[PDB]
Amino acid sequence: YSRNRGYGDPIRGDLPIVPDDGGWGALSMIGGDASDCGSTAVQQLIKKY
Amino acid sequence: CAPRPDLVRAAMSAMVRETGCTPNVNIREMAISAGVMLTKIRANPGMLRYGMTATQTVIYNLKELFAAHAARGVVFKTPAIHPAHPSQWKGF
Amino acid sequence: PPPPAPSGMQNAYSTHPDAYRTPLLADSHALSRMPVVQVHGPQVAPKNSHF
Amino acid sequence: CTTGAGVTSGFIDLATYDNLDRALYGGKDATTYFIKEHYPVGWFTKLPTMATRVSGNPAFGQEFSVGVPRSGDYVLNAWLTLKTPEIKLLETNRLGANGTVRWTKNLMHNAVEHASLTFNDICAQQFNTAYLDAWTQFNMCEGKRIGYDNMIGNTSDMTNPTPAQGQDGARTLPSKNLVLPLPFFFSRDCGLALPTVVLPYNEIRINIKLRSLQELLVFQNKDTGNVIPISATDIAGGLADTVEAYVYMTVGLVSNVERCAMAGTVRDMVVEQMQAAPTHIVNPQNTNNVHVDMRFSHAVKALFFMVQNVTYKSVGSNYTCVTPVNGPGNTVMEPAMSVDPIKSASLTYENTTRLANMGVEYYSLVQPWYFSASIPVYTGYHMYSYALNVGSVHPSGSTNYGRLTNASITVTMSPESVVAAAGGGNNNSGYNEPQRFALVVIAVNHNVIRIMNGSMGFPIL
Amino acid sequence: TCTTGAGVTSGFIDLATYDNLDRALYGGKDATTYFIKEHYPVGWFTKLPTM
Amino acid sequence: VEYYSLVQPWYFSASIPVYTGYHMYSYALNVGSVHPSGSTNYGRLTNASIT
Amino acid sequence: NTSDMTNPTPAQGQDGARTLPSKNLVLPLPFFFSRDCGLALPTVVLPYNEIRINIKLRSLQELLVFQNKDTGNVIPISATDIAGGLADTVEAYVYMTVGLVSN
Amino acid sequence: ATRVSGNPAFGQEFSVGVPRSGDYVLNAWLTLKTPEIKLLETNRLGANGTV
Amino acid sequence: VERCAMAGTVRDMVVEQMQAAPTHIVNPQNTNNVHVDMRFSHAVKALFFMV
Amino acid sequence: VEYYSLVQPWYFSASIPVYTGYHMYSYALNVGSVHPSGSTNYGRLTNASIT
Amino acid sequence: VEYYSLVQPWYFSASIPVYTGYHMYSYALNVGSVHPSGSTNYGRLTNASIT
Repeated sequence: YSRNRGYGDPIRGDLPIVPDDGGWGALSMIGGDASDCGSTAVQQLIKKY
Repeated sequence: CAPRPDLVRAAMSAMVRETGCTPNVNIREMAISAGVMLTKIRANPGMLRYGMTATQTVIYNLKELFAAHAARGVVFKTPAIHPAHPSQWKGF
Repeated sequence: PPPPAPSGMQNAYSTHPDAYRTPLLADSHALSRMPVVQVHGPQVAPKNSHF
Repeated sequence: CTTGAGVTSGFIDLATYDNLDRALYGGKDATTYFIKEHYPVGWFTKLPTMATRVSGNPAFGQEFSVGVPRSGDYVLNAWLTLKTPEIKLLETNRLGANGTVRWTKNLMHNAVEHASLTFNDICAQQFNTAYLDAWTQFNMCEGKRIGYDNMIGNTSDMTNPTPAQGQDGARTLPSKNLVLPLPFFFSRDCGLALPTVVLPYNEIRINIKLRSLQELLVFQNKDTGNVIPISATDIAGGLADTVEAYVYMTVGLVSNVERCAMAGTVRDMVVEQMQAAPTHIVNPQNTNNVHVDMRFSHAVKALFFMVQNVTYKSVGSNYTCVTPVNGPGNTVMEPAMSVDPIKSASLTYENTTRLANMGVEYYSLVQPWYFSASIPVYTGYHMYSYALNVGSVHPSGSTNYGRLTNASITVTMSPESVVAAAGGGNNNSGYNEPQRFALVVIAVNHNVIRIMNGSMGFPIL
Repeated sequence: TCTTGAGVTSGFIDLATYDNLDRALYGGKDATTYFIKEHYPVGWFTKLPTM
Repeated sequence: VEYYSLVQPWYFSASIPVYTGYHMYSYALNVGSVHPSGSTNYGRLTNASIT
Repeated sequence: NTSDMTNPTPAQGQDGARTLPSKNLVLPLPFFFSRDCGLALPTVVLPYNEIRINIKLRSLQELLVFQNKDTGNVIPISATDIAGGLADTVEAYVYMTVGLVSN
Repeated sequence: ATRVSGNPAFGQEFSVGVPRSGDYVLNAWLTLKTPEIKLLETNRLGANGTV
Repeated sequence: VERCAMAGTVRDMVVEQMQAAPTHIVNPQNTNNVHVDMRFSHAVKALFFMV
Repeated sequence: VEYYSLVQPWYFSASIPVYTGYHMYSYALNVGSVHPSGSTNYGRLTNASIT
Repeated sequence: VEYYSLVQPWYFSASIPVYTGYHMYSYALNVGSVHPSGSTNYGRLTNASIT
């Protein structure tokens, strides 16, 4: 169901890392990836006013 | 959320290659689901199957879902008299 | 057919193509662990070269 | 003298090559070892499960039935566990001081008979003590013999006679649970299993009848070697008719895709059953040659015939001319004059001698050595097999008795049998009392079972 | 769950425990299955001892 | 002697002798197997000896 | 377990003064290449790798059992108990079977 | 087998490398010569003691 | 921002490891000179030997 | 022994042991430095012995 | 021992020892000759032993 083992930070989602096929799982709070609606827009509002 | 009828057609071919009935398996309201879960697969590594890409993992998941549904949907026809009656398992 | 070939590595292999087995033997040093076997030495500068 | 030095002689060995080696080895299409091909198998799992009760009550002398739960794809293994009671001989026994109590030899294969498996309401298989003994003595695999002699009894504790309390040996017989695997057609091989997922119309039932505890215990006279039936007042604590017993089965589960693929189809299954001829009373005093007709239906594969000493019902699984008697060290002793009562045997197909008057040692040793996985270690157990391999589930040479009109089998007695038939034996000789013999014949045949519309059946009936 | 007898549920859990190694070892279109034995007819013959 | 007595029968045979003696050296992987296995032909081999 | 090493030996002055004999013993090594003929190590195909086997032995203290004749108490053995002293070194060798195939 | 590290001794660990020059290796065993045990009359347990 | 920037990149690090040689039993009564052969793999940086 | 005991710790370490024993020989300028210094690899080297 | 004591000096030396001991084995026809003769190099020869 998931290559990874062990859940990460519940509030900070794990970074998407593509696994390697060669060789020689939970719904996070979504606090990264430029969350426009919340978190981020505070700085824009502050610097606008 | 773009529909992908090719994936469901490939699943159909894979099922009918060995065996498959799939009564309620219409391409509608299923191609869209396949496309949206493909979108979920994309931009989210760490849960794809080893040695096979996103589309192949999608068709494999569809394989599992269709096999489970077909296995669940099995019925037995009731004959006229009885299947275990000695008059059946004999010359007649 | 004549008697078998005489010893001295003429009888260590068969002429038939399906069974040749070249008498060479692989080394036991692997590839990861390669001994330095041979090194080079320089000429020693004379002690009284300051004269 | 660690002068080990050879790395080059392999080159000479490969150099040695001629026409014979070219014919045998070599070639572009020749397969090679050190390279094993891998092929995937089906995804499945298995686990033991309890067999749900449906009727009856576990007790000695009664019969009870157990249903097969319909919760898994395949049922392929069954065994029966039973907790033996406690035996404690008292000082008030009828035999007095000269009285010992011991469990009969082969406690399992006893306390059970007419073990049947029926689908829906029609019998499909049925076996009993003679078949169990012949099978376990003929096609037994080595290494598991000690384990089996621990599961079924004969563990040198149940069969060791125990004197009364007042005597030096006051040891009581321990109450330890035993287990008997039930040999059925699906248990014969992994390839044969019951498709319970495909068979909802049929109710699979296993019927087991327990032998009465009266003849299970052996009450022996230490000095004169006499046997009398046991009673409740003989042993301490009385006799408990009820007993605790369970039936366990192993159920396997397969993947959903496999069951979906195999649903809705007709399958032909080949199974092996047994037929037991009625017992015949044999009196060697009057006549020496005894001939009995054999009546069977399907393709018989093997014939197991033995002569069982039936003087006392307490002693079981005895096929010699002299009953076992007590010996030194509180152990069962085998009297010296004890040989197989059969001297020779022959088969006749309507006044046509297929098998001449062959020696008894033939059936004893030669036939098992060539067409079985083991040779019996006990006296008796005579067999004749029409097949190359009896234990193989795959069919082999056999003759159907449906078309073959009723044949006969004739046996000849022995001087030891005819002298043990009358009494006159001295103390602890076993044949002190007159002896009686009975002939038992067991046959193993093939059969075909078909699956149609979710219900099993016999296409040949 | 409901405990007090859970064999079938345990088997279901074991079946659901599927991973890449299990996919490599088992499964597949050409993968054979147990509990089913292919039958091939043999020749018709008989045997008997002979002096 | 224990090599021939035990190790070779343990690996390339279906049984081990239960009496002292009975030494054997086998070129083939399985002595009991009727199908041919690794062997050397002595026709194209000059006189060998055992010490 | 040859019914001779497992038989207790009393002291020199007692009835049983037999000495425990020295004989070579063999133990196969259960490995994946030794499990089946079809599974064999491709040494020619693997020139890069180095294949190693490590064996750890045990002190002779636990290999000898000292038992009281009557009360049956077990005590660790001492170097003075056995004549000649316990030998730390041992003659142990490892043998392997190899095969060759055609070109 | 080519011994390369340590020496065989009780209570110690020794390492052996797998010999090369053979196309396949498929069997390995370890032999060892047991010492000789001789109980002394001066043992701790005295007469009532066995080894 | 830091973690998002540094994610999805190839990282190379240098670390330290230990190799402990097999223990050796020394008896000064027999001889006072002891030879021990070392078998290490990577670039050794230091050696620590004690009795 | 005084060489390994005192001189090497004084020049190529961060402390000198205050207990008897503890002999060390360092191929690098600094034992405790994370950054690599001069060192040799025994994989490319043949058998090495310590007396 | 008498081989190394007498036969080898008799053939590949200019003298035979007159005292007990001094065993030899020479790879060359003439040891005393300064000109090169039969010889083998141990640098590229893997470890050898004498017993």
